[PDB]
Amino acid sequence: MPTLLRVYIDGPHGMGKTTTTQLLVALGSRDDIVYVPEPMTYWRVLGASETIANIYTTQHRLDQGEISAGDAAVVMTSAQITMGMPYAVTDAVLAPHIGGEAGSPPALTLIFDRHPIAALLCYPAARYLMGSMTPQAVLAFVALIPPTLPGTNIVLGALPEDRHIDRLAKLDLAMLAAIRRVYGLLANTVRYLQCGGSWREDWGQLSGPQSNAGPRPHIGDTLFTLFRAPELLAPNGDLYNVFAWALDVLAKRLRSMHVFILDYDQSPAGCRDALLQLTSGMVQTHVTTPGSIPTICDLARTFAREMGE
Amino acid sequence: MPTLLRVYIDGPHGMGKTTTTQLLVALGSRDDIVYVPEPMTYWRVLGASETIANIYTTQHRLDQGEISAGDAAVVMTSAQITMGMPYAVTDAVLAPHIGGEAGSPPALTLIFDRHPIAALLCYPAARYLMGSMTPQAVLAFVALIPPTLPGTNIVLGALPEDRHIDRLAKRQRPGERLDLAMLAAIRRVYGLLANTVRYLQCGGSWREDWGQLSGPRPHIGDTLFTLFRAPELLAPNGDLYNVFAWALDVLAKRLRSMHVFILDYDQSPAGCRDALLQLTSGMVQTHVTTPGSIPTICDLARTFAREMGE
Amino acid sequence: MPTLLRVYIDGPHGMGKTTTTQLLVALGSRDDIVYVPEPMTYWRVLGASETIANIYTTQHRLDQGEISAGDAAVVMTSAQITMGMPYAVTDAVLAPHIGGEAGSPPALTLIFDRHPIAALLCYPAARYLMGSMTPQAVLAFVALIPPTLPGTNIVLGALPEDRHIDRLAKRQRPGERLDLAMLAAIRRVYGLLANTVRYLQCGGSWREDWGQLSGPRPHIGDTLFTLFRAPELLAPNGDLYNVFAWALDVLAKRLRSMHVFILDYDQSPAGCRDALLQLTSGMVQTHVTTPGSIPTICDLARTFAREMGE
Amino acid sequence: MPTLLRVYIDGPHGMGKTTTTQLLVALGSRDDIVYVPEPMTYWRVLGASETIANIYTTQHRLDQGEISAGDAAVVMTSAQITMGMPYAVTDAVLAPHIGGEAGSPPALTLIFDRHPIAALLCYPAARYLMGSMTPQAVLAFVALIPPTLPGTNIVLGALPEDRHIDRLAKLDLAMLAAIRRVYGLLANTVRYLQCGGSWREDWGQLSGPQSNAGPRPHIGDTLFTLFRAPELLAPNGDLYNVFAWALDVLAKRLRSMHVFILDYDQSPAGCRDALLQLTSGMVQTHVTTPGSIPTICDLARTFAREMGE
Ligand SMILES: Cc1c(C[C@@]2(C)C(=O)NC(=O)N[C@H]2CO)[nH]c(=O)[nH]c1=O
Ligand SMILES: Cc1c(C[C@@]2(C)C(=O)NC(=O)N[C@H]2CO)[nH]c(=O)[nH]c1=O
Ligand SMILES: Cc1c(C[C@@]2(C)C(=O)NC(=O)N[C@H]2CO)[nH]c(=O)[nH]c1=O
Ligand SMILES: Cc1c(C[C@@]2(C)C(=O)NC(=O)N[C@H]2CO)[nH]c(=O)[nH]c1=O
Repeated sequence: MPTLLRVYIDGPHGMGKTTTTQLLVALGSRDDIVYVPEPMTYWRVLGASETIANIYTTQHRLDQGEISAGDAAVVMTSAQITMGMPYAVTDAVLAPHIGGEAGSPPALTLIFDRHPIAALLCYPAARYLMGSMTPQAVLAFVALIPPTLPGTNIVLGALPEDRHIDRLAKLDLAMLAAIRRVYGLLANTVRYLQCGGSWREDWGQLSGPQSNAGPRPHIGDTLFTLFRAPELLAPNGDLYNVFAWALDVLAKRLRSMHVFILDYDQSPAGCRDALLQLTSGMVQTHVTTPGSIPTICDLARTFAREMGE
Repeated sequence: MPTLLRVYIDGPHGMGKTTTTQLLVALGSRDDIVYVPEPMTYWRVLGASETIANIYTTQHRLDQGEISAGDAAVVMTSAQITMGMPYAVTDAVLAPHIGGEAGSPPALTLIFDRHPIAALLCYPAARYLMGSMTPQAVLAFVALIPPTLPGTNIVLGALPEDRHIDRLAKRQRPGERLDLAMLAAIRRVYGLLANTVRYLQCGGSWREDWGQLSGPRPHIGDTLFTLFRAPELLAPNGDLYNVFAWALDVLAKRLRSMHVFILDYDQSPAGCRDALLQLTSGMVQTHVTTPGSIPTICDLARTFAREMGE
Repeated sequence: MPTLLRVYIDGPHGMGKTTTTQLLVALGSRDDIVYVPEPMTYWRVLGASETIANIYTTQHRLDQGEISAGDAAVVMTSAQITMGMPYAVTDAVLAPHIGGEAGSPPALTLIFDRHPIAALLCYPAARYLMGSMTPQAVLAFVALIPPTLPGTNIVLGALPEDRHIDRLAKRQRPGERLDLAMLAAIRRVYGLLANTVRYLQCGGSWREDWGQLSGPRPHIGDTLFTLFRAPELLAPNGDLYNVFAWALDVLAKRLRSMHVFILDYDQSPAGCRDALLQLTSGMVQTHVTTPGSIPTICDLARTFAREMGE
Repeated sequence: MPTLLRVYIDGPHGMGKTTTTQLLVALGSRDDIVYVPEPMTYWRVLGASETIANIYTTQHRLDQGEISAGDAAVVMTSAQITMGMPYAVTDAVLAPHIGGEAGSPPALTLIFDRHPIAALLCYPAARYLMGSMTPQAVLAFVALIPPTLPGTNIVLGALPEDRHIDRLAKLDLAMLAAIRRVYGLLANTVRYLQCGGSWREDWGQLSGPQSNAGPRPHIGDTLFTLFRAPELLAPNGDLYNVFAWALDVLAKRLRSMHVFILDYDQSPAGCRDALLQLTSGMVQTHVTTPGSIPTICDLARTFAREMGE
């Protein structure tokens, strides 16, 4: 069978991800690499009207004291469903075509602009740090993350805050800090779990980044520490089982992924060549049937056409 | 490896004289049959404050013209995320323990109070019919329905509308409003769900029959697919956008492999208990992956009950 | 046009405490439910002399080595032509009156004692497992199964083997021999029938899975298709001849559209009566083609009963 | 949609049918006309061993007094199942591809060597006249005749008995008489039914050929008169309902067919040109889907390859 390489570029916005991906796609041939872009059309028109403007207005409202936290949470939560639709439906129809892992060329390389966890975990968690989402809602999205398909290669970004801020300024600094923290925690969470970390075993250590390198991080530097809020705990100090189960799901989903860090503090061509090198050691997978390749290509192109602008 | 029998009691609420959870308690006294009751504590306290009350209030305010359709949709979409949480979390931890089918008694019989599709498909669809949810939000929830595992036995109820209205009027839950439009909506969605599984099991191809909506198995007009002919999902030339067509493909794939059993609720609680148990004879059983899969499930069910069921 | 509900009681014989026809008589006292009983008169007199006796004698003689396998096959094939006649004739005159489906009470509920597949598929297949029929004759009968019309509801029974043996030992019919090998054979065929409908309704493609016989749905090894891997149907290179592959395509097409309901017979006649009626709630109903289709059916059933049922 | 022409050549053996059909097929192009031949391989090897030799031996046995009538009937009946298998399975898989009637060129013409009624009605009835089959068994086969697909054109043959006998002799004369009578009755039965004949209305007229031309025949000259045997009647003189229903099926199945008579008392080329002319006024049908034509061709060719020698 032919082999497939799926790469999800993710992490905080404004680091140079779209440019980098586009430069990568440009090097290859027409048919050996397809790009599933940002589904901006879905977020502005197809799924709802101006979902991103709606999200930023709500935050300002709450920040301003124009609305309550409960109201902000209802909006963010409802908006996140719209936000993650494209990522989720794409994963669901892609799923049946993915076979077992092969080994770190591929007949087809699929580069995605973000992964379902961006919408079902990362933004929700960042909004929770911003006060516009409750931890329970975050765990509700966590519980819906689809089973992690084999060969799930995720590329996160590293960019100095000053360089990031400098760049991002053509401005919610809090949201930028919250999103960077969440993605930093996410990288440690993968390492922690692949280094044999058990959140249940280390829960009590809570009180008061490298995704595939370095020593086992402390649970305090992973995503689990966001979920020790009073709302989730009982009168005895510990967390409720529903939420503890959500944490298990989180552990199961992140556990099998292969995450890589891409230094964006370089020129566009440098980033592209850094990403290229990073793809060498990524896990590829076989496809279920002979006709999977063509179908995956058509699926990606149709997504780009209909949803990416 | 031992065998497991999963039975999800579902359908429009308020059909039996006793609740699904009360019926469940009656059956969960054999040692070979454990239940996963309604997570009421989560809906009223844990996940948020009085979520069922919020839902019915919101619908009522929409109907009275006090709030906009978009305002209701935001509340209802967010409310459904909270409502399905326990089901989604239950499915995800139980999934790895479910093996392949066995054939046509089982070591353990797990009986649930609803399946993830009620909070991810059925309730949202009903709210779409009530004007309180967008069809795009409904397909977004459909896109997140967990893969259908082997041995997914779903019991839906049969009950004449007037008897349903009557029986529902006697158990008005905390914050619930007796709404005949919603009862019609929810009963229709479940009837369409039943027809859809049949349609799909009999060869039905939604893409091939789509044209029949605008001009042996049920007609596509009598399945859940008719609901998604909504104008919000169509491009200027009337074609369904591909995003939504993919959600329908997912819907088709998730439903087709489910085994639907119809329970006649027009009888007494005792009768509904016998009936249900009789129905188990034609249900599909699966094998469990590990030797210690029985106990994990039992504890899951016990812990769930203890914590979320009162 | 009024609606009709057809219910075919089938499965391995000797499961309920009362016969299928006796149960039928009990239900045929409402004016909205007519029955088509067992055509015993045809089998013992009309069509030929004591056909059931001939069958069991023949099997017994085969087992004792008094007659050849080919001699038994000739008798058994001819005997099955006679056994299914009434069912085939019933289907063909009733067919033109059956219209398309209605949806998920009916004007008339027609309850039959067996469906053409028992005499055209199930019994012959069992006899193939008993060495008294060739697999080619079984596929020849399968090739003549009338097209499956809409609303084909088939009730099959569930009953633990020892209880089945016990209950069957108390009603030994005229000329019948209590054969445990045949009971195993017939019970297996019906279990495989049930699995086959499921297999097919869930996506199953016999041609695509055929390779698995020699090296979510039931494995093809647990469906009726495994029976036809018999060496008599294969060419020198192991491929199934096309004649037979076409018979399997027909089998696939006839079964897939049937709706199977499992009835637990491990209870009393009264219980089996309630159960059956409860089961009607999830059965598929159809419309009739003409306004005078109700009466024709009633008279058919009445005339049938009167003449062939004692 | 493309149109299809199905023609079933049938009638008594030895009239010049195979030759005629072969000459017909020869005139057309490769792909516009396919021939579904006699499935001799199935009858001699695939379905059973020497089914025809077995049938002729049994008749001789009974004629000789070596076996009883009951024994002969069990054999003939069992043999007929084998005999009609190929015709029946072919009709069953062909069925889904046949659309509604069009009008008396076609994209594809299918010429069959016999129709299911040969095995499910005609031979059984002829064996009943020969005493080797019971009338009840005959009606059991009649009850299994598949629904008559639209565009069912059947061509029967006409040949003087002396010419037929002369020809057939390189010898069961009784069987030849019985088969000719049965096919003669069959032609009248179609005419009778298409002229508004009702067997139930005329049953009492019993006591003591043109298929698409002439006046309404008397029931006494149709197939219904074979079924007034004592075995089928009750003590009150009339027939039993089971059998009466079988007669209805017979009436329903034959009613919609379009039967033609082909004079075989001519030279091979004459027969071919007579058959050609006869196909001009035959009913064609549409096919359900675009790909039906190719599939029907493959089905016919595969039948010819595997079953016709
Ligand atoms: C993915 C995602 C984003 C991220 C997006 C949608 C956002 O903020 N703005 C935009 O221009 N594109 C992306 C940034 O790369 N934002 C959000 O609120 N929820 C989400 O789920
Ligand atoms: C499952 C479900 C219900 C069903 C529930 C939560 C309902 O409304 N009221 C109640 O107290 N318990 C159940 C009835 O079976 N309702 C709803 O709005 N969305 C859902 O997703
Ligand atoms: C239907 C059927 C039966 C079933 C019957 C005829 C059986 O064997 N004995 C009896 O007296 N009535 C039925 C039992 O339900 N048996 C058989 O050999 N071939 C068939 O085709
Ligand atoms: C079709 C048929 C025949 C007819 C056939 C099979 C026969 O007799 N001999 C043979 O050489 N080919 C045919 C004659 O055209 N004979 C029979 O006994 N039963 C049947 O059903």
